[PDB]
Amino acid sequence: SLRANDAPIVLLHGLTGWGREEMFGFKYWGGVRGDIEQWLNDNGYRTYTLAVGPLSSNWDRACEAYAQLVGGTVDYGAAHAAKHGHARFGRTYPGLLPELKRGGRIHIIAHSQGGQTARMLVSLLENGSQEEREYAKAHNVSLSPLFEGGHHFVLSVTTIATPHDGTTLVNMVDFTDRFFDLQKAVLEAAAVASNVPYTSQVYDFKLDQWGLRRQPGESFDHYFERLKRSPVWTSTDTARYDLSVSGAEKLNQWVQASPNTYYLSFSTERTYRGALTGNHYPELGMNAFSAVVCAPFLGSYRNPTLGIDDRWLENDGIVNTVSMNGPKRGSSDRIVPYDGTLKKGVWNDMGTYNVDHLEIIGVDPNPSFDIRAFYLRLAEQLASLQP
Ligand SMILES: [Ca+2]
Ligand SMILES: [Cl-]
Ligand SMILES: [Zn+2]
Repeated sequence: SLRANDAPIVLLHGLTGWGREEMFGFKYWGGVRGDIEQWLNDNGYRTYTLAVGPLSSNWDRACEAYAQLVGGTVDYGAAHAAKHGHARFGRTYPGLLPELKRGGRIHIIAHSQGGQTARMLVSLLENGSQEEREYAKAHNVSLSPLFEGGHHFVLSVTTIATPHDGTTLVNMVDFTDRFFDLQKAVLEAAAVASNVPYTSQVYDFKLDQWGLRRQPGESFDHYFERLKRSPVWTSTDTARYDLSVSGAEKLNQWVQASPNTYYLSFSTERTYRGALTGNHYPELGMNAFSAVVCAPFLGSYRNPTLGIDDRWLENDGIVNTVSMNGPKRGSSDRIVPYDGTLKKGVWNDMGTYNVDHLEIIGVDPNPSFDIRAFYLRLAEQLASLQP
């Protein structure tokens, strides 16, 4: 399809993720398969990578992504910061694309929870935040342009394996310990040990606002035990909260599709239905951690109070497949099956792929998945969008 726009692509990770200089260079986008950003750039699609708080709320992540893009100091909003008890200002970025302030735009390819973040950034650009605008006036303090509303710089958003309606994984027993074991599993995939007090940061959780950071002589094992007992895990201003079925619904209540942006969604599944009671089980090849620790539960959990039933059993090892085509719980967004033409202001359901949560980004191997072809095709589709 003929390129219809020149907007660069911006990669955005989920509940795990780090920058290109982190993890000794092991890329979140590509993992053991390679470097996706490089593949796209070498193929004529200008691409950049964002790095935000993996365990932080989508709100914090959107403010971080905003500053990373246009440049400046992260501003979480005076009202938000006062309400949750963390700093109003985060770190300062030089800005990857300052031209966004003069008419330039971008496409966002987001994986996992990154899809919630991408949607929220678009929502905030378009409408800002009334609570933040009022608070600033009443307290005589400045207001980030992000909260003013009337802004727009994202032409398209593609989400991959995103828990738009949340994931039932959060309702599991010891989800807390198992979620951090997931972090440890990802560290191992990147050939990083969790019982070594690395002097270099290696994996920065970007918890500047919470005043948290791995200490000199501290291992990730020990650090994660501290994080489990910290606000980035125990408060409502967290990825943990937004990841739940409850939290994702509350998010869907205000984060709606903008009529000025094209949304594409890719779903993932890596399970088979058994013959006992119709539960789903991990297929051979699923990354070990999910197959053992997460798939079993996702494929069998049911909660009457939350409306969790049989449509939710199919999963990709981390997220329920039904939750990926677009937001539905508490959402008025419209989702339409890809018919050959991408439409604005709605979710274009691009289908379901037989790849798990980590294989889709190359963190776990899957020889049968032509990851390079997948991303080049996604880049071409975004490049085909009429501005
Ligand atoms: Ca695999
Ligand atoms: Cl600390
Ligand atoms: Zn926050």
